[PDB]
Amino acid sequence: YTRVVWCAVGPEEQKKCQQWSQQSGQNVTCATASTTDDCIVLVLKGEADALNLDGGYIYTAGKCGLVPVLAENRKSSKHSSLDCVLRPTEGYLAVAVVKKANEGLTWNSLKDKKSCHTAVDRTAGWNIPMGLIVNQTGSCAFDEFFSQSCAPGADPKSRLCALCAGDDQGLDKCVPNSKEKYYGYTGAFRCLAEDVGDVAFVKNDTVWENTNGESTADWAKNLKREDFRLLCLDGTRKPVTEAQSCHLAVAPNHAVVSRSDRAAHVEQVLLHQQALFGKNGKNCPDKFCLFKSETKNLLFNDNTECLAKLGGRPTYEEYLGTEYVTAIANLKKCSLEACAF
Ligand SMILES: *[C@@H]1O[C@H](CO)[C@@H](O[C@@H]2O[C@H](CO)[C@@H](O[C@@H]3O[C@H](CO)[C@@H](O[C@@H]4O[C@H](CO)[C@@H](O[C@H]5O[C@H](CO)[C@@H](O[C@@H]6O[C@H](CO)[C@@H](O)[C@H](O)[C@@H]6O)[C@H](O)[C@@H]5O)[C@H](O)[C@@H]4O)[C@H](O)[C@@H]3O)[C@H](O)[C@H]2NC(C)=O)[C@H](O)[C@H]1NC(C)=O
Ligand SMILES: *[C@@H]1O[C@H](CO)[C@@H](O[C@@H]2O[C@H](CO)[C@@H](O[C@H]3O[C@H](CO[C@H]4O[C@H](CO)[C@@H](O)[C@H](O)[C@@H]4O)[C@@H](O[C@@H]4O[C@H](CO)[C@@H](O)[C@H](O)[C@@H]4O)[C@H](O)[C@@H]3O)[C@H](O)[C@H]2NC(C)=O)[C@H](O)[C@H]1NC(C)=O
Ligand SMILES: *[C@@H]1O[C@H](CO)[C@@H](O[C@@H]2O[C@H](CO)[C@@H](O)[C@H](O)[C@H]2NC(C)=O)[C@H](O)[C@H]1NC(C)=O
Ligand SMILES: OC[C@H]1O[C@H](O)[C@H](O)[C@@H](O)[C@@H]1O
Ligand SMILES: [Fe+3]
Ligand SMILES: [Zn+2]
Ligand SMILES: [Zn+2]
Repeated sequence: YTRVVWCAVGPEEQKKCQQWSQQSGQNVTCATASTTDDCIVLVLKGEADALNLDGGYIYTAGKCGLVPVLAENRKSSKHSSLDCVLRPTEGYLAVAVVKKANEGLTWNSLKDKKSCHTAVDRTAGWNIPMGLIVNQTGSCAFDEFFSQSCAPGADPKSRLCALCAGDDQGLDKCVPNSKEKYYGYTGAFRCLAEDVGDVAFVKNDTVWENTNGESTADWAKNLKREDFRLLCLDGTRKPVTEAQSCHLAVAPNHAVVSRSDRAAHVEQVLLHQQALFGKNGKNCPDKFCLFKSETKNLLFNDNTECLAKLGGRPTYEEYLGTEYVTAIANLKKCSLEACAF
């Protein structure tokens, strides 16, 4: 009945889950997979219960029957009275970021540049930006637009993996899990910060979180915001402060998914679990925090205040919204009702 097998992607996430599992008295247990796609398979098979997922993977998962349960919620300034759990989710701002010194570089001079993506099939990293780029260009040749990239999940032998580093040993080049140096929001941003790339497709929170002494991490301590710039679709360039008026799209929050025959029970264990290890949780600061991993967004983005109830008991199409659901479907014409397993 009341035991949840969570699916960790990669070895860094397995160690946070094991610790979570240590402190939960087996209320949560951990399966492990190499890539998000594999984890979705494990949950389909019933060998794992649930996992937190970027909107891009939620669309894959959805075609395969999986259902969103709870969603991540960050610090908000509208909806002050409402408790985090009952508070509506705001989404997040996909942005294209560049280095200020890289003068001249505009959304209209991206062709043949170098790019940093979070991973293939994710929202801010891949689907919005590449979606705009296929539309604007009239061609599915997205593999020929940037000269070199790090798009974790693309063919290791391809130009789309050229700029990825792999792990400390140089192994696992381009793998779509935290072992890649330039995987996910932080890695894609680092990718630009180290001047490995000309542009990084991350979200707004990422720039702020890793700049102005916020990360303390070796590669990020000396980073200042004012050395960065966003690329608007109006061909302009703005400071990281004008995010609301210079973004590519608003992205539906990452959410936990499960099989629907389990959602009721996944939902219950987790609400309890967060009362214990969440932002103001009984045993967070002292013993263990579910929502902290030191700029590494492991299992959950470090900016999650809490996971929140959904309300409108929404399906996956409704959760992602008809706007975004069309964006992906158009883009998948390039690579029409499926379940890719
Ligand atoms: C892109 O992503 C960035 C990073 O994620 C994000 O920046 C982050 O924003 C959040 C909030 O959205 C910041 O957190 C906040 O920081 C402050 C200061 O350290 C914290 O302290 C205060 O918290 C108060 C309690 O919530 C807050 O009250 C708020 O509510 C009151 C009343 O409801 C209201 O206050 C107003 O004050 C007026 C002046 O006297 C007064 O006349 C008026 O009547 C009014 O009541 C405001 O609504 C207020 O927001 C205080 O205002 C303080 O904020 C606070 O708890 C919270 O922790 C993050 O620090 C920040 N990240 C970084 C790295 O700085 C960007 O904003 C994102 N960009 C976009 C476009 O979304
Ligand atoms: C890449 O490029 C493709 C090709 O253009 C693009 O796909 C297209 O996206 C469009 C926008 O997302 C789609 O148009 C949509 O809007 C209409 C209108 O409905 C909306 O407007 C009304 C009034 O303003 C609102 O009240 C309503 O809430 C909607 O927001 C949609 O169809 C409408 O449906 C309503 C139902 O209430 C009817 O009453 C209307 O008469 C009308 O039929 C439509 O379903 C779209 O959501 C367009 O459909 C879509 N084209 C194709 C072939 O799929 C991608 O979005 C681009 N991608 C990226 C990344 O930009
Ligand atoms: C594992 O989960 C169970 C279910 O919530 C917890 O046992 C309940 O905990 C609450 C709070 O202590 C009690 O009020 C209930 O009486 C307990 N029993 C039930 C309802 O079965 C337990 O606390 C969790 N264990 C850990 C270590 O997190
Ligand atoms: O406008 C963006 C919105 O898109 C979707 O409906 C999401 O479910 C919601 O979190 C987000 O606020
Ligand atoms: Fe995302
Ligand atoms: Zn907008
Ligand atoms: Zn509905």
